[PDB]
Formats: sequence, structure tokens, C-alpha cells
Amino acid sequence: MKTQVAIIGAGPSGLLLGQLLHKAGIDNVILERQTPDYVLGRIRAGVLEQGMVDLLREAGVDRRMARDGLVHEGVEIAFAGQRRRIDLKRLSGGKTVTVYGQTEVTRDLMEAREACGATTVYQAAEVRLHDLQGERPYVTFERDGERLRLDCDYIAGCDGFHGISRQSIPAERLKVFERVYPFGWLGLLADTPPVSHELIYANHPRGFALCSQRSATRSRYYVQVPLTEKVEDWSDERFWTELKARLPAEVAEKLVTGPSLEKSIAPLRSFVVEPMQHGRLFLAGDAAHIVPPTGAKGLNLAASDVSTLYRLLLKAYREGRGELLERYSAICLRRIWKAERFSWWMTSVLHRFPDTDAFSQRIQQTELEYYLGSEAGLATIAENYVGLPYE
Amino acid sequence: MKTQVAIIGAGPSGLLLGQLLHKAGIDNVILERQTPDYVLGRIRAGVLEQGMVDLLREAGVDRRMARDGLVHEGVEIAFAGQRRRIDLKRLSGGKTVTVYGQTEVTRDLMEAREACGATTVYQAAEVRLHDLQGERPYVTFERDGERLRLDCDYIAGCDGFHGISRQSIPAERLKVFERVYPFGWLGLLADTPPVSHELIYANHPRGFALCSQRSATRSRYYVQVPLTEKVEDWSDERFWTELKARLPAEVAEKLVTGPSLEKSIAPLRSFVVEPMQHGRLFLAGDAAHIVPPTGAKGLNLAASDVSTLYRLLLKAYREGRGELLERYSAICLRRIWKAERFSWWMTSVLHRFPDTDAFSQRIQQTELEYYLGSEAGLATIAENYVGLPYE
Ligand SMILES: Cc1cc2nc3c(=O)[nH]c(=O)nc-3n(C[C@H](O)[C@H](O)[C@H](O)COP(=O)(O)OP(=O)(O)OC[C@H]3O[C@@H](n4cnc5c(N)ncnc54)[C@H](O)[C@@H]3O)c2cc1C
Ligand SMILES: Cc1cc2nc3c(=O)[nH]c(=O)nc-3n(C[C@H](O)[C@H](O)[C@H](O)COP(=O)(O)OP(=O)(O)OC[C@H]3O[C@@H](n4cnc5c(N)ncnc54)[C@H](O)[C@@H]3O)c2cc1C
Repeated sequence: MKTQVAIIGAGPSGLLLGQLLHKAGIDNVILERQTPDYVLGRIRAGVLEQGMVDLLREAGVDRRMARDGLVHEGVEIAFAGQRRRIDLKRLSGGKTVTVYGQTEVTRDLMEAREACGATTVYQAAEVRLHDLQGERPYVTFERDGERLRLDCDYIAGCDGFHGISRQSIPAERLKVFERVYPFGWLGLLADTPPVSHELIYANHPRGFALCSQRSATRSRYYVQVPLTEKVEDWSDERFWTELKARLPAEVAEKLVTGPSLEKSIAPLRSFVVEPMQHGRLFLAGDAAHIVPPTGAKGLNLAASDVSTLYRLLLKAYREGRGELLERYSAICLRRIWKAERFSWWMTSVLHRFPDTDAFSQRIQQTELEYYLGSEAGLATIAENYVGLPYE
Repeated sequence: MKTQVAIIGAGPSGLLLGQLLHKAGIDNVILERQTPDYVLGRIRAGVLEQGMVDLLREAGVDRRMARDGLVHEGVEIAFAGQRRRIDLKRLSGGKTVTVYGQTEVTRDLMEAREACGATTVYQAAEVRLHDLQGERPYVTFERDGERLRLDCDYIAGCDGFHGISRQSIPAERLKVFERVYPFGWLGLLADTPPVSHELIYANHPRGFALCSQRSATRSRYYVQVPLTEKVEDWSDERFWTELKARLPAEVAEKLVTGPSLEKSIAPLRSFVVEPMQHGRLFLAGDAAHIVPPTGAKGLNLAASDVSTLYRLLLKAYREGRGELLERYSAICLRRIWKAERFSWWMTSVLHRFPDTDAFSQRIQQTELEYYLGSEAGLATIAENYVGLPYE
């Protein structure tokens, strides 16, 4: 087969890029290693920034989101003793965030694509990338036990952390920046009404807790755990007691509990690769960078990479301005690094780190007290949380 | 002898407290271990916050400062590539900082005291504190080889880091929080015109540099150095070349050099003791807490402790409200911890730390880029630099 742009991975990144390109008249084929329900089984993200909200609208996939997503104008931080609200809307100059599940976003994009009849190959096994620096790169994959070749002009690597894209670039061409945190988040998806109309981030001596939601009758809760914990060790009951133990008493008392729909432990990491391209291959989303979940930025960054890639390819195709594609990595990395710093910061102030001396503990408290206390400090949080402008 | 308030240390803290109390009608005696010129030989501080400026006025010792100190409405940060100005005045809502040497402040206070004829004992050796928890505490000291006893109602420990005050409290009564940085600052006092009308903090790959001043024909420069360096190893020339190597080219080219008046290496440290009192003993300034020089806060914090102690003692003496003295430590520590966090932050973003991975380096850069870039971030710096409100 032959196409314009070949996309590796049928996650939100590949799907959204695919959608935007199709609608713009640029043919693209998506190659996914797994099945459509495997993809749809990932819970992940709950919070979208306005830019991603706008991109979905632009891909013409926002009906359901407009109906079903919840607009939030504030978030709360609870730290030893109190509960503080950050008014996002007023502090960011009128911006908000939207709660809409990653699974939901993914489902909407898969439907839109299916309708349009754009090509998607599920269970594409053994994807391999070839001739990245030539004029004519191609992708090989196996469909059954048949190896097919897809010819294209450009490859978008939208295959997440463990994809093949990043792996296909000469190791010597990339500079890696990684931070591994000594803790993960145990998440619990329950068909219970959320404890608050807004999110609650909690710094507690026993460790971080987060009260999030999916809808009015669907909640998502997380507690920080050591990397050595196995989820088979966390019954629903154990989860509920522990959560309750990390929250403000008035919050724990109002908490409606119930059986889990899903439970999983996610390890926290910081990761950036520079540059994010090679020849005719362009990395986007988790393939190029990972942020700890704390600042609700991963999917939001994939969206900014995708927005940048899409606009650059349009220009190349419709305007014959292929040279601007050289500017892809410079553009995305300005945004990445600022989102990674916010994410690191959020992570360092709300989590309980092992082997922390008295000083470092006290500074942790003071940062909270300072930032939650000053109009300037509050504003720093608010403008980062809502998302910084797209370039 | 007998007095009301005995003060240990004839540094800025003890002198200013002494001055404020004398003028208010509360007799006080100051006991200093060293001579008056030894004290006057310390260079130290260049930057005063408006609150300390106001306190000096209130002690009626501001003639010379009003004439000779320089009002600064901005500071600059130079980091890999650029030079950024923080407009303090506009970002803090109209506040500025004053450049007036610690030595100058000290000289003015010593003169004012001498004029007033309030008691000061220089070369008071072997000071010892007794009966802190009684109704009648006293101080013993040796004048020659004669041990005298001073009876008083209260003791103010204004004896700096190494004083006897802090040492006199049951170790078990205090909680210590300390951070030792792996670097010091080599300072150079030169009778040369400063390179800029405003301060320049520089983050350079070879390490931090600071361009400060004392007057229009008096400059103070510092470069970060390892703790193993001995100043005997830093000729003036060596200092000048190294400084020049850490600054923006346009700044290094305009630099007027000359022989040093003083050269000294100061190690950086973070230190707080909780509580800051015991019985009839009250700690103030460096006796209770140390901040790295980076945020220009040490002397400024001594001033806030002293302002708090003075107002509490007035109330106790003139209003018979001795109970409020219990609130001394609570009041001061709110301010200390916020100044210590700013000081730590400033220190972590401008200095070159050994064994720093690629990630941590990049985040260091991003913090600068973020904070120097956002109106909210700039404001956070500005309100902290000028000094947060006194409680
Ligand atoms: C606990 C948790 C909470 C989160 N919360 C949020 C939040 O609230 N807001 C937010 O912004 N972000 C959050 N994120 C981040 C967000 O979920 C991810 O950034 C997002 O999944 C990235 O999308 P992606 O399309 O780049 O990658 P992925 O979602 O990983 O999808 C990549 C696709 O490529 C496929 N693939 C992999 N290898 C190959 C191969 N060789 N060939 C073919 N296909 C392949 C995969 O099967 C997958 O379908 C969260 C993440 C976690 C873990
Ligand atoms: C390089 C450098 C730069 C600085 N820059 C600034 C700046 O720009 N702005 C700012 O705010 N701060 C800055 N500081 C901090 C500031 O200099 C100190 O915080 C200030 O000296 C504290 O005053 P103090 O009176 O508490 O103590 P000190 O100045 O230490 O004086 C204490 C006095 O007590 C005496 N003493 C000690 N032990 C005894 C004893 N047993 N008996 C009797 N007397 C005793 C000492 O001899 C001394 O005279 C800087 C410090 C350094 C090192």
C-alpha cells in the first residue's frame, strides 16, 4: 500500500493526528499493535486543558465531550491541617480545565475515524521503520504471518513509551533526560459519586491522595504507594481505609465507597528526548516524553505535539513548504520543558519522599504555605494548571 | 550591676534592639566578646529591605543611610545566554530595596548608642547565662580577670551563629533544621565603580557570580567556589579573570578592576531552631537562624526578630502585658520559614551543584526560563526579594 503519512499507534495521539489530517485531505494510515478493545481498556487521563478541548472541536469530534465532560473552575490542595482552593478561572484570566476520560476521548476518535473510512490496521505486529533519511521511507508489519510494506512520505511515531519509533532512531542521535520517582500511584475506578465537585490533591504524612472523577456517578481515586506494592495486595477495603486515612476528616466522612471497576499501579517518571525527529520520522506524545501524572499534562502535551505536527504537515502538503518541518522539535520542546517543570514541582510538593531530612520536610510545607498563600504564587499554579499558550 | 534587658552581642541585632529599647525607656546593657573595630571589620550585608530601613528610622539612626544608601528598583539575573531584569518596584506594588553596607549600619548604631550613653561592655569574655526559667536570670562575664554578675529581667541572645545563647538552652528543648551547601562564596571588596547601576546575579556553567556594590566608587563581587578553596589561593588577578569568565561579554568588557580592600570565603548554610526562646532568654538574628546569602535575607530577618522582640517587651514593660512574650517564637518563625524557602530557592536556581544529572540541570534552566518569563513568576520573585510584610 502507499499513503502520505503513516501513523504508528492508535492511541489518542495517533487517532487525533489521524483525524486532523484526514479532514485536511492528507491520507494517513494508522498501524496499531493491539486490538481496539485493549486500547479502550486503558483508564488513564481525566483532565484536559482548553487547547486539547479546542483541538477535538477542530477534528470535529466534540459532540459527546461538549455534552458529557465537566467544566472545572477550581482545584483544591489539602496539606497538613487545611483545605485550600485555587480559583483557576480567575487566577488564569478566565481559563478552565475539562474532566473527560481518556477512554471516552479515544472511543470518540475511533468512531469518527471508522465513520470516515480512513485506514486503520489493528493487530499490526512486528512494525519496523525503514529508510528514515531517504525521500521514500516505508513501514513493514505483519498481518497474520504476512509481511506487508507501507510506502509513505512521513512517519508519525505515536506509539507511546514503549513504541518502536523512538527505538528506530540512531541512539547516538538522541539525548535522554529521565527522572524515576521512588513511588507509584494506586488508582481506583468506582461507580460511586465523587466526594467533591472539584478535584482534591492531598499531601498527608502517610503519602499523597487524589480525589478525581469521571462523571457525577463515576469516581477516580489514587493513593501514593511504594514501587514494591503489588495491586493483588490492595483489596477494595484496604484502598478505602487508606484513602480515608489521608484526607481531611470532613472529606473522609462524606466519602461514598464501593467496589472497584479497575485498580492499577502506575509508576511515576519524567522523560524527554532531544531532538524529537529523525529524517522523515516525527515523535509525538508519550513516544517522545513522559510526565508524572501529578500536573495532568501527558495527554495534554501529546495534543500540543500533534497540533504542531499537523499544522507543519498541512503547510508542507498544501503550501509546498516542507522546510518548516525542521522546526518541529524546537517548537514542541519549549512547551515540553515548561510542562515537565510544572509536573516535577507539583510532584515534589504533594508527595512523601523516603529519606527526607527535617529541613527538606519543612521547606516542602513552606512551599505549600507560600504558594497557596500569595496571589502571585496562586497565579503560578493556575496558569500552569490550565495550560500555557500553544506556540 | 542590674539592668532590665541584657543583650549578648554588639552586632546589628543587639545594637538595633538596644537602640529601640533605650529610646523607649527600657534600660539595657550590651555585652560583646570582641572589640569595636573587630566588629566593624566584618563586610557582610549590602542589601536592606524597606522594613529594616523603617526600623533604622524608628531607632532614629537613618540620617547617613538616607544620604548615602542607594535605592534600587530592579535586579538582574543572567542565565546561559541572556540578561533579565526584574522590575521590583512595579512587580512588588511599589517596594524597593536599599544598598547600604552592614559595616555602615553597624557604625551608625554604635555612634548613636555611644552618644546616648547606654551601657556597652566590649571584650566581655566568658559570658555565661544563669537561671533562665526563674524570675531573676543573670549573666556572668569576665572584664579583665574579674567576674562580674549582671542581674536583669530578660536576656536577648543576639550573638550570632556561634554565640553562647543558643548553647545555653537545654539541647532537648530545641529542634534543629540545617542544610549545608557544598560551596561557598569568595567575595571581593574593591574601590572601583560597579559594573551596573543594579545588582547582577549570574548562573554560569562555571558557577555563580554576583555583581553588587557599596557605593558609586565601591563594589562587591562574589564567585561561587568549592569548600576546599583557601583564599590565599585567590590573587586579585585570578578573581578578576574568573569573574569575567562567568559574566555576559558586554558586562565583562565594561568591568573596572582593581586591588581588593577585602577578600573572604563564606560557606552557605540553612539553619533554623525551634522554638527561639527559653524562659527569660530570647534568640534573635543569626543566633536563631542562618540563610544562604543568595536572597539577601539574614540581616533583614534579624531586623524582623528584633522588631518583634522590641514591641513585645514594650508591651510587657509599659503595659504590664508580660504574657505576650510567649508568642515571640510563633511570630518570628512564620517569617523565618518563608525567608528560608525563598533563600533556598534562589540558591538552587543560580548555583552549579556537583553531581547533578542532565534532567536536574534542564529543570534548573526551565525554572529560570519560567520564572523570568511569566508575569506571575516575576511577581513571586519580586515580592519575596523586597521582603514580605511584617506580622
Ligand atoms: C495514571 C495516569 C493518569 C494520567 N492522567 C492524566 C490526566 O489527567 N491528564 C493528562 O493530560 N494526562 C494524564 N496521563 C497521561 C496520558 O494518559 C498519556 O500521556 C497518553 O496516553 C499519551 O497518549 P499517546 O497516544 O502518546 O500514547 P498511548 O496512550 O501509550 O498510546 C500509544 C499507542 O501505540 C501503540 N503501540 C505501542 N507500540 C507499538 C508498536 N510497536 N506498533 C504499533 N503500535 C504500538 C499502543 O498499543 C498504544 O495503543 C495519565 C497517565 C497515567 C498513567
Ligand atoms: C557574605 C555574606 C553576605 C551577606 N549579605 C547579606 C545581605 O546583603 N542582606 C542581608 O540581609 N543579609 C546578608 N547577610 C547576613 C547578615 O550579615 C547577618 O545575618 C547579620 O550579621 C546577623 O547579625 P547578628 O547581629 O544576628 O549577628 P552577627 O553579625 O554575627 O553579630 C553577633 C555579635 O555577637 C558577638 N558574640 C558572639 N559570641 C559571643 C559571646 N559568647 N559573647 C558575646 N558576644 C558574642 C559577635 O562577636 C558579634 O559581634 C550576609 C552574610 C554574609 C556572610
